[PDB]
Amino acid sequence: WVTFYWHWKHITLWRGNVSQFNESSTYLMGWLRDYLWLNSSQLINGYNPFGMNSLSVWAWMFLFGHLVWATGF
Amino acid sequence: FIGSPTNLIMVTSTSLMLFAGFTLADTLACGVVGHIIGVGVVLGL
Amino acid sequence: RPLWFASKQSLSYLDGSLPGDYGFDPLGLSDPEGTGGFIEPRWLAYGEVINGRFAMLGAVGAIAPEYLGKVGLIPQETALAWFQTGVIPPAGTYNYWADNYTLFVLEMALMGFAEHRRFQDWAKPGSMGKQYFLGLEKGFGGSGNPAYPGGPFFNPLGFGKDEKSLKELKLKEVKNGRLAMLAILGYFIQGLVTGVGPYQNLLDHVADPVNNNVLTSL
Amino acid sequence: EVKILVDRDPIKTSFEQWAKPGHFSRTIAKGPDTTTWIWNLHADAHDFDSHTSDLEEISRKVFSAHFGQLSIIFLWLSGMYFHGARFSNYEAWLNDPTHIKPSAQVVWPIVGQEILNGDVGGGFRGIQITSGFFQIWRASGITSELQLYCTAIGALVFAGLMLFAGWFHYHKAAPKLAWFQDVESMLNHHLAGLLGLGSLSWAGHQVHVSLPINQFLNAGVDPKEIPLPHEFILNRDLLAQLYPSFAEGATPFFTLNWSKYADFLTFRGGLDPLTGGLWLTDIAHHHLAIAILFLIAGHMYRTNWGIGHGIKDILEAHKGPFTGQGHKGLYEILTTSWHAQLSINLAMLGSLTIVVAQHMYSMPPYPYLATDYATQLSLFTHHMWIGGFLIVGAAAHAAIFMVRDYDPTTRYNDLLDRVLRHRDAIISHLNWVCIFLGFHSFGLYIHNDTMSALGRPQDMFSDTAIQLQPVFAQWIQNTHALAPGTTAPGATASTSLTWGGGDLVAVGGKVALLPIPLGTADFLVHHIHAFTIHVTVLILLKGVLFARSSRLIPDKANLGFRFPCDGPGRGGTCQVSAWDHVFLGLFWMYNSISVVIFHFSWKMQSDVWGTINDQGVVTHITAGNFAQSSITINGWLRDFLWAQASQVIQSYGSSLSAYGLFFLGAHFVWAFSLMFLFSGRGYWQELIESIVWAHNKLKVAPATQPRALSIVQGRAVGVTHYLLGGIATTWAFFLARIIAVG
Amino acid sequence: MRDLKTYLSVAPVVSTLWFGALAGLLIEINRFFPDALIF
Amino acid sequence: PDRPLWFPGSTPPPWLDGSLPGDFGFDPLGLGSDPESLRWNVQAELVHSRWAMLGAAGIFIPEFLTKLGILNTPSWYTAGEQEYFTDTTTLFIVELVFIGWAEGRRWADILNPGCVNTDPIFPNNKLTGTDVGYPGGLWFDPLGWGSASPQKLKELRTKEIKNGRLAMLAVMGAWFQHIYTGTGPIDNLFAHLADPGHATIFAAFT
Ligand code: CLA
Ligand code: CLA
Ligand code: CLA
Ligand SMILES: CC1=C(/C=C/C(C)=C/C=C/C(C)=C/C=C/C=C(C)/C=C/C=C(C)/C=C/C2=C(C)CCCC2(C)C)C(C)(C)CCC1
Ligand code: SF4
Repeated sequence: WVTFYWHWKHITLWRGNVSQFNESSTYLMGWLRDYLWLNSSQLINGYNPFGMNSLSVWAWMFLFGHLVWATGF
Repeated sequence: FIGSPTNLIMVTSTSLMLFAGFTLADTLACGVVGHIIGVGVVLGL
Repeated sequence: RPLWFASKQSLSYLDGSLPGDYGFDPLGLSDPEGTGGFIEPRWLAYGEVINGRFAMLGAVGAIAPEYLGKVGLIPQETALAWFQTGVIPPAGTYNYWADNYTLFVLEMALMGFAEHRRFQDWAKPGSMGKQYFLGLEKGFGGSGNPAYPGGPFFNPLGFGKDEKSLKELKLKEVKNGRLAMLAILGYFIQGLVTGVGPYQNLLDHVADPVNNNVLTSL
Repeated sequence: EVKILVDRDPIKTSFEQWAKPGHFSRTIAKGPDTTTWIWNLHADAHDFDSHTSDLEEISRKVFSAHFGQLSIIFLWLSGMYFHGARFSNYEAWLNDPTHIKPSAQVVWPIVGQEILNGDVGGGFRGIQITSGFFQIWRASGITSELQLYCTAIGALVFAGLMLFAGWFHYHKAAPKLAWFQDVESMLNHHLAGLLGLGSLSWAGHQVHVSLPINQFLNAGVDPKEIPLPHEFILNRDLLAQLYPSFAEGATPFFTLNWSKYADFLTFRGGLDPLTGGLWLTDIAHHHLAIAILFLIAGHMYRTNWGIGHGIKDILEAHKGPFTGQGHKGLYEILTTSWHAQLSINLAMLGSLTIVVAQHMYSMPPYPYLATDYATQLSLFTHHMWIGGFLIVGAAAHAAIFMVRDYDPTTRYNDLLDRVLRHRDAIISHLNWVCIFLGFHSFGLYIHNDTMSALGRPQDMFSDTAIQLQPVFAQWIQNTHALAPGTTAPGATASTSLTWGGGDLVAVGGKVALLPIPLGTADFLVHHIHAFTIHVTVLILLKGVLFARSSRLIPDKANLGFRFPCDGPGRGGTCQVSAWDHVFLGLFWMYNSISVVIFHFSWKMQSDVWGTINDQGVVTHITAGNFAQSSITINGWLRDFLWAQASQVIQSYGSSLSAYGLFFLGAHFVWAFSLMFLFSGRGYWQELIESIVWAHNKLKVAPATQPRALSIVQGRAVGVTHYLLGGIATTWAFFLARIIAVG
Repeated sequence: MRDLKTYLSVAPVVSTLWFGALAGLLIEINRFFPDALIF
Repeated sequence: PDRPLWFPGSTPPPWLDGSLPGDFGFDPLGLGSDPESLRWNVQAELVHSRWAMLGAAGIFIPEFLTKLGILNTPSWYTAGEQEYFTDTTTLFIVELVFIGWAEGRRWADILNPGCVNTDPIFPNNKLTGTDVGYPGGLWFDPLGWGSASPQKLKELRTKEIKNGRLAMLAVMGAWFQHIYTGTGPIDNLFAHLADPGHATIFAAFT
């Protein structure tokens, strides 16, 4: 929660629209859609059926984390 | 209707089935089976 | 006694004690083993008697207007088929003194008393004589036999005074009842296949037996 | 001598037992000392075996219980028809099925929930339904709300009758054990009377009511202007105008001139081009034939007359060199144990619901169903879930038989014994095949992800690299497509458009069905399915086969069916009970069904569904990305989940907002289960000790001592909230997605 | 009858009736005094 | 112990001896099986009976005179929705305090037979009622007909309770009839007398 908070508030700061955070953080659909769902666009596109870029590492690591987590389950 | 291929096939089927080879259940059974074989043959031809 | 489609099971409990006993029960409905609810020998006997009496009334009632109308003793407006009287409105209606549903309420109103009391003689034979009822409870005392109450109301002509006559009349009653029940069933299916009255079916059969037949009319 | 056997007034009807909670159990009836009591009261409520040893009383209880269930279902149907009549847009929908969304629920205007009443069309505001009742009602020939009302009244009456039947057959006239045990008669009556007369009489409604009214609707005539159903029975002239066969009445039937009836009894196959559903003539013929089959099938078993087979004879006749005595002894088992029966019937009914899902997607039986994507997706997913659950239940009750009813000293069977004597081989082999399957299915996905990430798409398993073609399935497709010409001459078209060859059926600009291509991606997902199913089977079967004993716990049977463990000894023996195997098997069933419904959703949205332009240009909902995207986990993560969750996550402020709320709520419940699944009751008990102290300090400590949930209940609550959460999540996702982009 | 009353006084029934009454109350209040954010 | 029953041939419930006015052994749901419940239900049936008799007279007597040239009072069904010298709510408040007082003292009487027989202002005046549901005194029994032999009391109270049942059914009938037909009860009576064959309930529902 604390790192989510810090990161979202700061990303909205650096992007130049703190109103994004100010309006969307008041409800959990806002955190899910405007923080999590949005900021993964480039991440999940590290590699795709068309090609790959320098973010493929982080996509692969993203999935790696999901997998390890579930094995934990 | 009497004398038609379907009629002959049916009556002969029921007859042959009833002949084999006795209670009411037996006559009902043999009758139904004779009718089934009869319809099968008739439509099969 | 003569038997009619009997079996070991059937003959084990059917001993010619009931009128019309030909040992016919190929399914064993009257088997005294494991009885309850409405599957019980006594109740099934009573039920046969009632369905039989009512079917005796109905087998005549369904054919009389059609006959008397085909003769001329009654007007043609009331010479309707049994299904055209308003019993089945999309098949025919007739305008009586009252509405069909109103007449139905009246019917259920009278039949309600006549039947509820009759049942109360089955559940408690001694009743229907103790409770006041315009002094009619005296003739509604029953007789120990639910199906055959008798008395001044139901048997004013003093029939069945002796045993050999009573059992004979019971036998005749049961036979006539069964014939009438098959007659009603016949009315239903014949009417359902021909589209005309049963007496018209009879006339058409008498006229041309070979051509007017079940094998012909589909 | 098969006959009606009944005891008169076995149990007096009184509210006395209502005022005594837990009356059925001598332990629970005494009252609560701790809170645990409460939970127990509900856990053992329907465990009639733990109530009595008498098979008869149990049988009666289950019979009346069934009557209660049927009553509930009739009340449910009553509700659906009534809501279809009073709170719906059904008539409007009849007027324009292709551009009106089916709705039969409206909400009251408080706290803003009024927004849920959306624009479904027909000048109506409400919740869009995805149950598919409208297409059923149209198929049945219903045109007015009045008929729906009448059907509702009928269903309510039937609910009353079923309830009364329950009370009657428990309290007044309760059948004897011999009656329930008449399995030859029960089978005969259920084959001939239930299914046979059922589909026969239904074929009656179809031929006399469905066919004509639907012919009119398809012709285009206004529903109100269409003749009432009874008229087609009264006036045969109308049917004769529609189908001239009726001019000859039932004569061609008895004279065996059945060819004359080819007007309304056809064998075309495929789908009706102006409705996207199977031909109703084909359906009527289908039900007629089925009726005949079941009717003759119901005359197989011997009852009160010489003719007929004996079940025990057929069973005792089948015995080989490998199996010894064979199926001898099984009749006695299956005529004295409810749990064995429940196992078999659950397995088969579940499997049936699954085949129903598949067959209903690939052969749309209702008019204007195939183009109602929401309804199709919903039906498939729903019936798939029901199926999986029923199957897991089959495992549960198989194991329950194995613990409570199995007795080789009185009711021995050779097959079961031989199974038990090599259970180690069975389970070890299943284990191996599961590891192999897992590697050679999921490992392909990870392989692809890695190659794709490393910039080596030419090293992937795909249609454009290392190909893994479903040759066998493709061959079956081709064979089934060429069948109408060769091995099924009387058939005009194929049984389904989905086969490898054929045209394309579209309705109202939407694609109803088309040939479904199978490539490497499909090979992959199918092997995933095989894998997950095999694992689920591994868990459950291991659970039932070692329910009685193992090398670890030689006397496990004495511990019962449901128990937490046998202590931390032997290294630790948690989850050794068959119940715990049902518990794990549930998670794996969830897994399998989840990936199955994802498979269906993506495949349908990608290669089948979509709009069709003039001249034949088809634009799919996700533009055929499946073949290239579903070959990596990242593809599912991004192109399926991430991409399609859009509709659910931005559904706020609209009529679909309830799906967003349920999305979040389901995620929450799912996470909430993890607290129960990951923890243990010792911690909770000590915490409860402290809290209890706090309550004592203020003189508010309850007499019923607050207790932490049992280990088993912790597991049950865990898996229940896990399933509810996950499934409801996919529910909201699916519905919002398909309703918005459909 | 006393037994039926005892049953009606059991925990789940009591809870259904109590929370039913409460639900009704809160609903009607929120219908008459809607959109309340203050007081 | 020996009395005519609602259902001839049936055994009356144990709690219905026949010592109660209007006892015909009718309680198929056993709503009066408990003594206190039976007693409270007796009082409730009393007040229901009397209010419904007053009501039945109050809607049938004026409506019958309204049909003639005697009166011109509006329909009983719409007599409430009209305006009076003051708002209906004020009338309702006064009704609540007055009837609240009366019903208060009567409630105290039901829960404690003796405590409410004396006048709080003037202790000279008292009520001579022996059993509850029958207050007596000068106010409620000025003709002294309330105190007599147990036979006459049985008979009179039986008449009271029966006319009460008939009245309850009559008022309910009036309500439902005005809901269905949309006219007065007398209009319905005359319509039915004119044509009992068709002018019934099925003259609108079918
Ligand atoms: C209507 C009058 C009536 C009365 C007074 C009784 C009284 C009795 N019944 Mg009987 N019975 C009746 C009607 C009645 N029954 C009906 C209509 C049926 C068919 C269902 C039965 C079938 C039946 C069986 C099989 C058994 C009894 C038993 C009993 C005895 C104990 C049951 C008990 O106390 O738990 C009272 C139970 C409840 C108060 C719960 C009701 C559960 C409902 C019906 C299930 C549906 C709820 C549904 C899921 C809603 C959930 C919504 C949501 C919250 C999820 C008691 C003497 C038991 C017995 O005799 O044991 C020796 C027994 O085994 N009855
Ligand atoms: C064919 C239908 C069927 C029937 C008649 C039975 C009957 C039985 N089962 Mg079986 N079973 C079935 C299918 C069936 N089962 C299925 C489909 C599964 C897979 C899930 C199982 C898995 C299973 C297990 C693991 C166990 C049983 C047990 C039992 C016995 C006790 C049941 C009981 O008293 O619980 C009382 C009923 C409840 C407590 C109902 C609550 C269940 C959850 C909480 C409801 C789920 C929430 C709902 C979906 C939505 C909630 C909305 C809202 C309220 C929040 C009883 C003989 C138990 C036994 O001991 O057998 C001897 C047992 O341990 N069953
Ligand atoms: C998503 C996390 C996850 C993973 C990876 C697994 C994996 C497995 N579970 Mg499952 N399980 C899980 C979640 C998971 N589970 C959860 C949440 C539960 C609670 C319900 C369970 C409860 C459960 C039960 C009841 C059972 C299993 C079983 C299994 C095994 C099935 C056989 C198989 O397919 O092996 C193949 C292995 C895989 C598919 C994993 C990935 C393999 C990778 C890609 C290979 C990597 C190559 C190489 C090794 C890399 C080394 C690098 C290193 C040297 C640096 C498999 C190891 C079953 C079993 O043991 O049957 C044999 C079994 O009965 N699990
Ligand atoms: C010897 C003698 C005689 C004779 C006898 C006879 C000749 C008998 C016969 C009998 C018979 C001759 C019987 C028959 C029967 C039949 C039946 C009973 C049938 C049935 C059928 C069915 C059931 C059908 C079914 C079906 C359908 C409906 C459709 C689909 C297909 C099928 C086919 C499946 C006399 C008596 C004179 C005298 C003594 C001596
Ligand atoms: S279940 Fe809890 S108690 Fe039983 S063994 Fe595993 S840990 Fe120890």
